[PDB]
Amino acid sequence: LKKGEVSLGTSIMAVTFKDGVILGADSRTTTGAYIANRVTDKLTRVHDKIWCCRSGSAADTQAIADIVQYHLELYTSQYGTPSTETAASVFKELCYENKDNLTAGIIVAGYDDKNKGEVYTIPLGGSVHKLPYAIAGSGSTFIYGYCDKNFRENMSKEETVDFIKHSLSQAIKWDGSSGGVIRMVVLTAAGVERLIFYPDEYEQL
Amino acid sequence: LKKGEVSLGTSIMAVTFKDGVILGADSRTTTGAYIANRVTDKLTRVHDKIWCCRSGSAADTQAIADIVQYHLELYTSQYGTPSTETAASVFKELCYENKDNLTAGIIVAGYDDKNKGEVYTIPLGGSVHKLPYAIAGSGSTFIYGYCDKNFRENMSKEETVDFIKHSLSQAIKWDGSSGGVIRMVVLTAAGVERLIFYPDEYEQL
Amino acid sequence: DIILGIRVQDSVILASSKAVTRGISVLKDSDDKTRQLSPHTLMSFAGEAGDTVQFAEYIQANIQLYSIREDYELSPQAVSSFVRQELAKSIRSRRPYQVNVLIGGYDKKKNKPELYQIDYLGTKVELPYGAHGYSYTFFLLDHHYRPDMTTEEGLDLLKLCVQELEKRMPMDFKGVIVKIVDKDGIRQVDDFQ
Amino acid sequence: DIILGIRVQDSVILASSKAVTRGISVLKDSDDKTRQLSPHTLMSFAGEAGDTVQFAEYIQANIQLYSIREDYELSPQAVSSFVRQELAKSIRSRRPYQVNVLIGGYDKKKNKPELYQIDYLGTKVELPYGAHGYSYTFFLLDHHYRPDMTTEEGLDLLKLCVQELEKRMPMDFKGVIVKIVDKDGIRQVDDFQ
Amino acid sequence: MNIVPQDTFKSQVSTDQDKSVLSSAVPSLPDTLRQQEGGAVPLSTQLNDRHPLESTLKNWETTQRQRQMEQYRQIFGIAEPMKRTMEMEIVNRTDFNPLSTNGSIHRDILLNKECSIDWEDVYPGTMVGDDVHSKIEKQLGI
Amino acid sequence: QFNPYGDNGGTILGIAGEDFAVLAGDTRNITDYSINSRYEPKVFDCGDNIVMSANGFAADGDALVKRFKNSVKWYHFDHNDKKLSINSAARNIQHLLYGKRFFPYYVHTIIAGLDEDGKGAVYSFDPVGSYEREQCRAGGAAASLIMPFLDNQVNFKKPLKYLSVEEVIKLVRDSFTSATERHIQVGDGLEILIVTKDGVRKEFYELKRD
Amino acid sequence: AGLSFDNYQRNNFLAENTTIVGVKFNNGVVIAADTRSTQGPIVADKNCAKLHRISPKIWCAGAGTAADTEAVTQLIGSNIELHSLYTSREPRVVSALQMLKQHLFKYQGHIGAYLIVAGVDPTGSHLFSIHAHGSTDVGYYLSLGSGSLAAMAVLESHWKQDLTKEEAIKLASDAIQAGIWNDLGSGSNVDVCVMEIGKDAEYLRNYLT
Amino acid sequence: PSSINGGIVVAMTGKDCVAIACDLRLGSKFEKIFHYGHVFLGITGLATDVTTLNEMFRYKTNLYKLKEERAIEPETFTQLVSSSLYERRFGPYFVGPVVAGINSKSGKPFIAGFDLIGCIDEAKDFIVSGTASDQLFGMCESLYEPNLEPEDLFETISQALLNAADRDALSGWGAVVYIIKKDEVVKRYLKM
Amino acid sequence: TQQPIVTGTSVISMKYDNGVIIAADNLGSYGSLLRFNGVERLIPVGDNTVVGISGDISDMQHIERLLKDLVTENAYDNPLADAEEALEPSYIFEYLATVMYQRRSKMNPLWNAIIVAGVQSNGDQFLRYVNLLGVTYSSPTLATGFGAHMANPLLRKVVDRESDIPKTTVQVAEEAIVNAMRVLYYRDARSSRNFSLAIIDKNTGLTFKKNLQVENMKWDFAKD
Amino acid sequence: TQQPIVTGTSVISMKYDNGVIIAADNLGSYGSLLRFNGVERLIPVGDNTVVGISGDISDMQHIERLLKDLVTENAYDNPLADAEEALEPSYIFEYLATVMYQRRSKMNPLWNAIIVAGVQSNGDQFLRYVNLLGVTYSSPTLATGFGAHMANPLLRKVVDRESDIPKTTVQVAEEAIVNAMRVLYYRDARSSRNFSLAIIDKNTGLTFKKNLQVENMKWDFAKD
Repeated sequence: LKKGEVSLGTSIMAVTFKDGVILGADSRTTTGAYIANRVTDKLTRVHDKIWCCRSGSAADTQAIADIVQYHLELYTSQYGTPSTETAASVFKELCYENKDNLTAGIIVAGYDDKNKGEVYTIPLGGSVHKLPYAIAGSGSTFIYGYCDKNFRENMSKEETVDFIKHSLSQAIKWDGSSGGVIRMVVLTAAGVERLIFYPDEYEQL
Repeated sequence: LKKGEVSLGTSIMAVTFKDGVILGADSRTTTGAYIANRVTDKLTRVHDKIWCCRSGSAADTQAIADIVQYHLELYTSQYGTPSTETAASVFKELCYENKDNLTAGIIVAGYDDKNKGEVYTIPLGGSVHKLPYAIAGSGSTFIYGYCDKNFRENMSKEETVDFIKHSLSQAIKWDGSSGGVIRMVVLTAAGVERLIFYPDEYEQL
Repeated sequence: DIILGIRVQDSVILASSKAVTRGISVLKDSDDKTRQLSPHTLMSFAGEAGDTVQFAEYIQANIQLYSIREDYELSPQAVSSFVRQELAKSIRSRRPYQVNVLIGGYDKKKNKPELYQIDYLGTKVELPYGAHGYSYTFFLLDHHYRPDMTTEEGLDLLKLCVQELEKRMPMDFKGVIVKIVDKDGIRQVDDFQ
Repeated sequence: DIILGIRVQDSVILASSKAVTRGISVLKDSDDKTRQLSPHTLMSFAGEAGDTVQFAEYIQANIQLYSIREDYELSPQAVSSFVRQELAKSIRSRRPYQVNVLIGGYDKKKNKPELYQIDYLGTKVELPYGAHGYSYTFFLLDHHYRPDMTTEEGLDLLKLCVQELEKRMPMDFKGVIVKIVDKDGIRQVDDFQ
Repeated sequence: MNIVPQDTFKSQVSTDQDKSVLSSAVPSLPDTLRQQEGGAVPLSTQLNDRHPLESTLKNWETTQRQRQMEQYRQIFGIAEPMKRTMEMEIVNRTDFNPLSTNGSIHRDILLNKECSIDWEDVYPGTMVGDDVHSKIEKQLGI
Repeated sequence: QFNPYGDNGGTILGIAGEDFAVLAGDTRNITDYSINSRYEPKVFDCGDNIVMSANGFAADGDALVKRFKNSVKWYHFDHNDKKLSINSAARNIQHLLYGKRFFPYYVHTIIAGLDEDGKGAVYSFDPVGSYEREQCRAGGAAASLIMPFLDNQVNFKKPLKYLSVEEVIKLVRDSFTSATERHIQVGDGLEILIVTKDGVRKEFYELKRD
Repeated sequence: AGLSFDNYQRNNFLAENTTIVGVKFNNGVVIAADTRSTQGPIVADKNCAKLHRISPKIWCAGAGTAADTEAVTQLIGSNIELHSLYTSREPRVVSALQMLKQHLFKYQGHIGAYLIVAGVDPTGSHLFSIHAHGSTDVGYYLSLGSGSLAAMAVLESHWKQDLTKEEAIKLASDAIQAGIWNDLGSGSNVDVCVMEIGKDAEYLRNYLT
Repeated sequence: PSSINGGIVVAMTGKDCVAIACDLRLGSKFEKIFHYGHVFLGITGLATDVTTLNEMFRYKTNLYKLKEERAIEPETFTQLVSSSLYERRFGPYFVGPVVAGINSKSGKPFIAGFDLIGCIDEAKDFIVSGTASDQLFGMCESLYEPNLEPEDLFETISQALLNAADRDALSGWGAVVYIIKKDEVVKRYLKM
Repeated sequence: TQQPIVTGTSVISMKYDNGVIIAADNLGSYGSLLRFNGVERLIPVGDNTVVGISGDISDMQHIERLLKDLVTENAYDNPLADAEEALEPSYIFEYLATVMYQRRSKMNPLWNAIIVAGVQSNGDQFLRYVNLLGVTYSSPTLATGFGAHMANPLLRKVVDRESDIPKTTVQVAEEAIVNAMRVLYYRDARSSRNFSLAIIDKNTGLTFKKNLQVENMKWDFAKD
Repeated sequence: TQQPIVTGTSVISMKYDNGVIIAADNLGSYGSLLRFNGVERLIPVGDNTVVGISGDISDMQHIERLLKDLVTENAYDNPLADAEEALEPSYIFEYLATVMYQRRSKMNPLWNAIIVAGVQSNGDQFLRYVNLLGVTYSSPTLATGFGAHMANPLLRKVVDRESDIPKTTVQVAEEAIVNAMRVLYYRDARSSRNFSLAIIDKNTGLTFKKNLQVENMKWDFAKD
């Protein structure tokens, strides 16, 4: 929103599956038509099994994410591991109370022993929505139909990986602001698993 | 482009298949948020087996289509049935030479004994592109990925009908300017076949 | 530019400021804001730059052509109507320009003086007295005007108006040239306003 | 509002127009655009509406407080420096307002007259003569000024400047009030300019 | 293949652009008296502040006719537009009615406007030079 | 920039009698060309035999009436339940309106009641507090139609001083019926509050609903 | 020739210083309107005829600039009459639609006329909507004006394919009545015109009140 | 003295008669009501446009009488005024015209008003033109009654003009009133 | 605030003889994109009040938080918080209208249109409307947005005056509401086929129906 | 014209000892949408000229029509239209530059940047640039758009002056062009992986390569 400010023209996906949740994104940061960074990491960790992706102003979202991570450390010092709902509530409060001065949107993916993997989306404005899966960014508009035709509840890990890979490959194909590699984080009861896929792999899907 | 002018926020598809071509569209015409006409017919016939769909200004596209139909009648009086390429060239000339005063985009679907079914797209500006299939309108942006994942060359008639129905159902689902019934025209060597599908049918796909 | 006019019982008195262009110092002894349309019809004009002079010279040329062609003189009413028509025509396809004209004449068919005023939009009004350019002389005219005033009383009223105008203007206001139209034609009062 | 000032060999002469606000007709006989800062330091001011009067009265109050506190009189240089500081301060957080001040005094420690001019941005210049509000008196001052001129010659030059000003202004310019600051204090020239 | 008229703006100006009203004393300057436009109308004022639809309306019929001729050239050949233009030129050239302004019946038949009415038909519309001889001079080019 | 003002155009009329006062208003609440409601009263009894109406932007008028009534409550608490006179109420309303000098209420206010001598009194207010006592005043969209009707009917023609309550009510009803016939924003209903020594009485009449 | 552009610059310098419905039924078409004419908030006329006659069996009703609507309707009516005399045939609604569309497109939306056109010709019954910029549309039931939303709600409530003449008249009257009650722009009366195939057109002035 | 723009025009219908009245300026010529045999036209607004319209309509009515060999009727004149106004679609005159008269063959009174581009408003009761007073329309509405005699109609329209003038500019206001019957036209001045 | 981003279209409501009925669709739009399906816009407060909200979704969630906090604070140290000291529809509306006007006066408005419906403890029906400007009004039928232009004319044909209220049964009012929702789905481009409805009756209490769909759609005459 | 809608990004070119090399990608963008894949932006004219066009696609097709008409008009009645009266690169560039400047002067410009490359009949290399303003210039290396900021620095390291031209073989120049295209695909968001290349040599004539893809991409260090 601010003049001469870095924006986030990304492609973000978060999918809930039988064993947990998977969060995926591209790795392109652009300034107008010039690609400022083609290997940027967009998967932000705010707790050991609570991760997020950001859209809108880069500075505002980074500040909000830092405050959320500090808040979750304070919470953990008292009551232990927080739930995904608590982190989503903190994100929502920060985004809504500052919506007149900051432009921020957040997709939150979390795992915990009670709820077993959850996805929340906070678009611009500060409202919060809980969904089985969520997409965001400038490249998401091109995959609204495909995802709606290919998502199933309680998919296996490999099926979820394939679904995210295909959807993000299409988003990269049609969106000029999206490109590079595909980065994913898998959050289950076993732990945190990081995955990366290269253009020569997903462009042949 | 003109102030207080009727625009065409439609969903347009044209697919080439084994026996010919199929052109499909929705039936919604809106003024801002109000639906001015929910049963409008968007499949414009400029020759017995040459049809088109229009986007942009409604008045400009209607005038261009009328001039093209008159031109094709003049051509037929001399040399018989025109080819789809000739109609596309006339459309392109009219759109390009008046691009500073008129806002028009045209998808042309045709059949003839020589070329056996062709699709042309003329977006805003007046350039022309020949494609195996084409999508256009405000609702097309939401089905760019899905179509890219589901189009095959030399499909049968039923497979093409299903592909168009699914794609347009998704486009209607996600685009507020698109809705109503789905209307299709099938152009082959056998003749012209008109088809209509109702919301209670395609919404359950 | 300021113009004034008073129609007295037997004549019309027109006073025009002998002003110069701004930014250039000029010495001259001529009334550049008045054209003689006919030997018994005079026109004074005020407004912006050479558009007004072009219009006045065009009107004078047309009226002289009519006088030569018919061997006859148009009445002041017909002259004013023609001027109003031409002024309305001149701004039918362009941005209007500031102009205001006073036409004073002596009709010999009726043997009486007449005075008309036309503004920049082409509105013609027949008035016993009129003025343009003044930011009040109207009250002074109203209190001290009678239809049967002689030429001398009209000149005295004009002098009072000139003094009232000059009491609120700098010394750059050199003076006002005064002309009188009556049954003997058009003459210039070389003595004083 | 127009202000003028000339520093002659033994005194300072300040002339201020006794003007009035627009839209209201006032009959008054006073110098409303001049405040006596100290018995040997006078200030004349010109500019917009009551902001300037507020500033002048504030300056006068501060200087009177200093004089009472120290039982001593500030020199004209110190007074001008204080005025410049206060004027610079007053516009550090607001839109600047039109103001121009001439400070004329007689320093008794040095036994000499002094004249200063401060503009609306707070620029203080020490000048032998100065003016503000005039759209040229500069050439007349340059040609007919000498450092060792007496009070009478300064008054004659001021009269010439007043005549030059009045030759290009309407009769609405009632006149100019003239004051003289010298070793005997501040006096008013009740005769003329 | 134009629909809305294009290239309507003037690219060059001169004081002698209107050849029909040139002054005889100064042939490089126009004759303001015979212009009969009010005497205070410089040509430069006609280059600015025009209604945007005026040029479109003034050149609409000519543009449609040119598009029709181009279509005939593309589909039928050069001969068809050549013949249409020749017929129109012959009809327009031999009509000279200085006391009337209405178009001819044959022109309307050629333009396929026998039973068509527009606002130009409803609204078809001095001291110096508005006589028969001025029209004779303009028609003959003398 | 966000526009905080609106318009809910209505019509009000206040008339002072010899020993009574009347304040009437149409009950139509509209937005642009739509009808929000056909019975939304705009004339209120504020206690101590004072009737008030604030026509224009409805939210501002409601806020002004609420503030005035709360102030009246505190006036009764702090002054041994003293009755608030009409002139004191007018002064309080002037202060309330001028308190928003740089962010004004977008309303025109009329109050009515009985003065100290028992005569009918009506006070009219400008949006920022300038007020005056008047015999009769119409405000709103159809004031320019209602006022000529009363001027033709009454002389300020039987004099207003000798008119009864019923005759004034009939005159108000006839003027509002004519305005309803002529003005699109006037109709549905008319409500009249009458203040006499016995208190405040309400009357309602139907108007054309098209 | 044509509409004049004189005094455009002068006017710039000086400046610097209804419910209409159409319903198809099994053997024809019906058009209906209200009769309230206003000049701002003031009701200028309580009985105004808004239904206009292009041809004996082709009628229309307009909104927008009233003078433009009347002038365009009259010009197209003159053209239709001349064309019918030239061809010695009954005029068709399609021909009037074509003339209106091309005329409105020529002026690039500067003629502010929005029309509903109903008619009967030897090819059948026809109903069309026409926009100022030149776009046209076909429909079985149409509404226009400031009260068009309420009338359209009523039409969507009680419309079906098999409508008799009486049912169509009642439906159009109800739509106009809803626009009358719920819109400040309408309110006085209901004018109807019924065009049935094979019969003369029936013009009912003040059908309701 | 040269400011004459604006003004008001009031037209009313009685029984077999019409009334048309206009405001007139002070003394020390420009009347806004003209007639073309037996049709009266009152024009409010810009004075130059009023003069232009009067001259044009005199031209057209003279030609009409020369061709048709009969005087023009109020309905035909109304249609002519409408078409002439519409000719200047994009450069319209800043005027509000009102037409009054009696049809010779039928005897029916007729009044009408126009907008600046010729839209016709045919009223059975009265027409008010001008923006000098907003309450003038209300006063006319409160004073008008259908089917009045010429004396009663004259009294009503004169009273409306006087009441409008009282609550408006004064010290020189005058009025010109025309009472038109099938065969008699009376012109009166009001100095009140 | 200062701009809407995610919005809901319209809420409609009417009075019948023994209670009130309110309804609203389940869509949250993102401009021309019909982004979020499954947004509940009818908030039940107590056993006797329903609040319908149209407009900005984030501000709607803020209002939901305020309503929940009001319910919680009512029961703070209150033994009979559900028997005789339960919240009334009038109390809730008064609080909400005060909030709306105060935030309008701060140039920091909540971009919503709110309808409060319910039954008072004495059996009287309550139905009132407030918006972002603080404008409040009451009527036997109420609607926001597009509904105000299309649903109200249909609902006023059933209940046109106060005297019509005792003559209207629950079945007739519910049918009218359903037909109005179908018309809105026909003619509103930002509408949804899924909607929720709520009936508040002085005898049967609160009945909340979710997952209602528009049915009996006449998509048959488009073939020709 | 007066606004671009569908556009192509950049064209790059250089001289070597015996000829010229030019290259351009095969993408037509629609803003941020990479809409059309398979747009040919190198137009071969005659047996010795190649014209590369960047910018508006519709204007590019208009220019293609002009070039085809120029070839046809040159052929016409000329017997030796392909032997000794064939079109030269200089003739084509002169015509195109005249058109570009004339349409700039009409305030009706063609929104394109054009590079003409080829070999004259005497064996001299020709490489020149024109744009929508009519600005023309020549250099041993040329590029449009983003390439002008990134391809030119890479190409000038191989051919920095005129004296470097005789020292540069076709293999080195082709490798430099391919590397520049890879860099552009790395750092241009409106670029494509598919591109076409053209070599014009005074001995071997015209070699046109289509369906070339960027290869050997270092997407390996992003793992950490």
